[PDB]
Amino acid sequence: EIVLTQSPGTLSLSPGERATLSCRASQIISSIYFAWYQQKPGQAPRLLIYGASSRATGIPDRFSGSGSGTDFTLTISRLEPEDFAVYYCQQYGSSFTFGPGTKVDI
Amino acid sequence: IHLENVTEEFNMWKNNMVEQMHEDIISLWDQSLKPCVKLTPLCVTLQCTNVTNNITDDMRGELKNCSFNATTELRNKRQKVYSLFYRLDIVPMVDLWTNYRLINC
Amino acid sequence: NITDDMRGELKNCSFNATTELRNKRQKVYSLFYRLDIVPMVDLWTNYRLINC
Amino acid sequence: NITDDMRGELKNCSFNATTELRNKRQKVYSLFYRLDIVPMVDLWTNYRLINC
Amino acid sequence: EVQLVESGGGLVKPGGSLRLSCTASGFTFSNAWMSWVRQAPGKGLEWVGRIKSKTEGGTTDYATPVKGRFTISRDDSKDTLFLQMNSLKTEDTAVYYCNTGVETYDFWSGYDDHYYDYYFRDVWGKGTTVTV
Ligand SMILES: *[C@@H]1O[C@H](CO[C@@H]2O[C@H](CO)[C@@H](O[C@@H]3O[C@H](CO[C@H]4O[C@H](CO[C@H]5O[C@H](CO)[C@@H](O)[C@H](O)[C@@H]5O)[C@@H](O)[C@H](O[C@H]5O[C@H](CO)[C@@H](O)[C@H](O)[C@@H]5O)[C@@H]4O)[C@@H](O)[C@H](O[C@H]4O[C@H](CO)[C@@H](O)[C@H](O)[C@@H]4O)[C@@H]3O)[C@H](O)[C@H]2NC(C)=O)[C@@H](O)[C@H](O)[C@H]1NC(C)=O
Ligand SMILES: *[C@@H]1O[C@H](CO)[C@@H](O[C@@H]2O[C@H](CO)[C@@H](O[C@@H]3O[C@H](CO)[C@@H](O)[C@H](O)[C@@H]3O)[C@H](O)[C@H]2NC(C)=O)[C@H](O)[C@H]1NC(C)=O
Ligand SMILES: *[C@@H]1O[C@H](CO)[C@@H](O[C@@H]2O[C@H](CO)[C@@H](O)[C@H](O)[C@H]2NC(C)=O)[C@H](O)[C@H]1NC(C)=O
Ligand SMILES: *[C@@H]1O[C@H](CO)[C@@H](O[C@@H]2O[C@H](CO)[C@@H](O)[C@H](O)[C@H]2NC(C)=O)[C@H](O)[C@H]1NC(C)=O
Ligand SMILES: *[C@@H]1O[C@H](CO)[C@@H](O)[C@H](O)[C@H]1NC(C)=O
Ligand SMILES: *[C@@H]1O[C@H](CO)[C@@H](O)[C@H](O)[C@H]1NC(C)=O
Ligand SMILES: *[C@@H]1O[C@H](CO)[C@@H](O)[C@H](O)[C@H]1NC(C)=O
Ligand SMILES: *[C@@H]1O[C@H](CO)[C@@H](O)[C@H](O)[C@H]1NC(C)=O
Ligand SMILES: *[C@@H]1O[C@H](CO)[C@@H](O)[C@H](O)[C@H]1NC(C)=O
Ligand SMILES: *[C@@H]1O[C@H](CO)[C@@H](O)[C@H](O)[C@H]1NC(C)=O
Repeated sequence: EIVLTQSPGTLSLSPGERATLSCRASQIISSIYFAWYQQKPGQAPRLLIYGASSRATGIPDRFSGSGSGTDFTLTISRLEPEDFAVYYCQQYGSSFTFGPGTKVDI
Repeated sequence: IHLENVTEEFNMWKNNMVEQMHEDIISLWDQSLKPCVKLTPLCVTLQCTNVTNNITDDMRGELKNCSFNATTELRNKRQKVYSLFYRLDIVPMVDLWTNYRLINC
Repeated sequence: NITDDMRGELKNCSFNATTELRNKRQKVYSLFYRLDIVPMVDLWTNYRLINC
Repeated sequence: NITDDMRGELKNCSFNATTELRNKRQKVYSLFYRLDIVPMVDLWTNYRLINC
Repeated sequence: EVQLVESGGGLVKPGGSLRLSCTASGFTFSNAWMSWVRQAPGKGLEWVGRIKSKTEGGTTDYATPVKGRFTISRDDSKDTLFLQMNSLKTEDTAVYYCNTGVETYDFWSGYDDHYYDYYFRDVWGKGTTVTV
């Protein structure tokens, strides 16, 4: 299967700061198959960024990101209360697996 | 001309004057529309809601306030238009981001 | 199951067709005879209809 | 090289034209006589053809 | 208002069967591909599988660890998606969710595909359970 890991496991940033998250695929899966979700605890996950680029419908413009082979990144230009959630990256490399979940905290 | 002593047999329903009248009226009707605007740019999905007015029970609902994106003079421009439609002129389909389309598209 | 005589004679093509509404498109998957299509602009799988 | 009598008579206009295919586009430019175009939406470079 | 109305979950034991399902609300499913993802308490998100519409041909894709005992099917006509479970393991307790992507292209003109407003909606259900 496809294994994704995340770093740092927990982020500790104040609202207003740039809460950048990173993750890694063990497999080299093209960025076209990359997605990054935000899961508020108790809720279904919500896609932020797909194709390691394009923004999903509804999603605020504070969100952006990029990546290539195994190296992927998520940018929150300014952290807001709405972002204190667990984030997951996913790779659609014929098995759409996800990382363990990265917590954004203060 | 009165024809004082002429008796003749008539038979409506077998009278071919009827068929000619039928064909000429229809033909003229069609000819009158030849130079008129063809509303093909308007076969788009609509977003229909209710009318913001005092509507009596006999009118409930009978009218809808529909918005749509119309083409305009330039091909690289588009415009927002809304208008009122009778319920009988629209069909409750589409079921996407929007509600209803025009009956004959 | 294609006999030797028919290899390369038929192609299974997928195109975006217009629909009843001006603002919508659909995805149609049809068979064509090879003689009715032409490959184009150095793209391995990209074809257009012969007389466009 | 434009003589005085011709200053302002010709313009070099670029636009996006359709092609033989519904999903392919091309950049085209051409020269127009000033009398055939009209300025629009308060932009120095934005013109359209007189009869649209 | 694309909604997935999820139901049929409950308390089951491995020595049994369970079918979870989602029904379309607002927007239909015959024109959409759907999948299931599960999250055991304390765990991250695990993809179970994905089934395509009967259009491309009801083709399925499954994660290795759930094959055989977890299968996926569609009705399409009644807009209902199903996750069919039989002979489950003690490892299978999780909240299962259905989800779908909606790719909608608003074309400006019926003559030129150059001009459109494209929107991508990621839609998830509420989550129901499979237990041990
Ligand atoms: C007829 O029309 C066809 C329309 O199909 C569309 O094709 C365009 C490209 O032409 C795609 O646009 C590009 O998408 C890129 C990212 O999309 C990726 O992720 C999608 C996520 O969906 C997944 O997650 C869902 C849950 O979250 C899940 O439910 C779902 O099942 C899935 O797992 C994928 O769907 C998507 O795959 C599709 O696109 C691929 C190409 O990218 C195709 O190879 C593939 O077959 C699929 O069609 C993909 O993995 C995005 O990164 C691109 O952005 C680029 O352009 C942006 C500006 O537009 C720019 O800002 C970016 O930087 C970048 O340059 C782009 O948006 C549409 O998503 C795709 N729609 C569908 C159906 O998904 C067309 O494919 C076909 O060729 C046409 N036919 C003919 C003959 O002309
Ligand atoms: C005509 O064209 C315009 C512009 O393309 C369409 O505008 C769209 O209006 C819808 C409904 O308000 C917008 O949906 C909203 O999207 C936001 C996120 O973007 C979401 O948070 C809201 O809940 C809602 O879903 C849509 O984004 C908007 N598009 C743009 C780019 O402005 C309009 O619908 C079209 N009209 C018809 C009848 O087709
Ligand atoms: C139909 O809907 C339009 C909006 O799409 C309504 O128009 C607006 O009306 C408010 C007052 O209530 C004005 O302040 C806005 O400026 C108007 N907008 C536009 C674009 O004109 C319209 O009144 C509705 N009509 C009916 C009969 O319900
Ligand atoms: C022909 O189309 C291109 C796009 O393919 C136009 O270029 C874009 O113009 C907008 C502003 O209207 C910019 O925001 C985009 O970043 C440009 N994109 C690219 C790829 O350059 C171009 O202007 C059009 N030609 C004419 C004459 O209007
Ligand atoms: C609708 O009826 C109420 C009385 O019930 C009246 O006060 C209001 O002005 C009316 N609105 C319109 C648009 O006529
Ligand atoms: C719109 O009108 C219909 C028909 O009269 C009615 O059933 C519906 O509840 C009305 N909706 C709103 C928001 O007024
Ligand atoms: C297609 O050909 C293969 C041999 O290459 C054969 O085994 C298979 O049964 C054939 N399928 C059909 C539908 O005839
Ligand atoms: C498809 O047909 C071409 C001839 O037009 C041939 O060269 C190619 O090898 C064929 N590919 C397959 C998978 O049969
Ligand atoms: C164009 O005009 C300039 C003067 O502005 C002149 O020097 C130049 O030689 C002219 N070009 C040609 C080809 O004669
Ligand atoms: C274009 O030519 C006119 C007429 O000579 C002149 O007034 C104008 O400043 C010129 N503009 C540019 C950008 O050269």
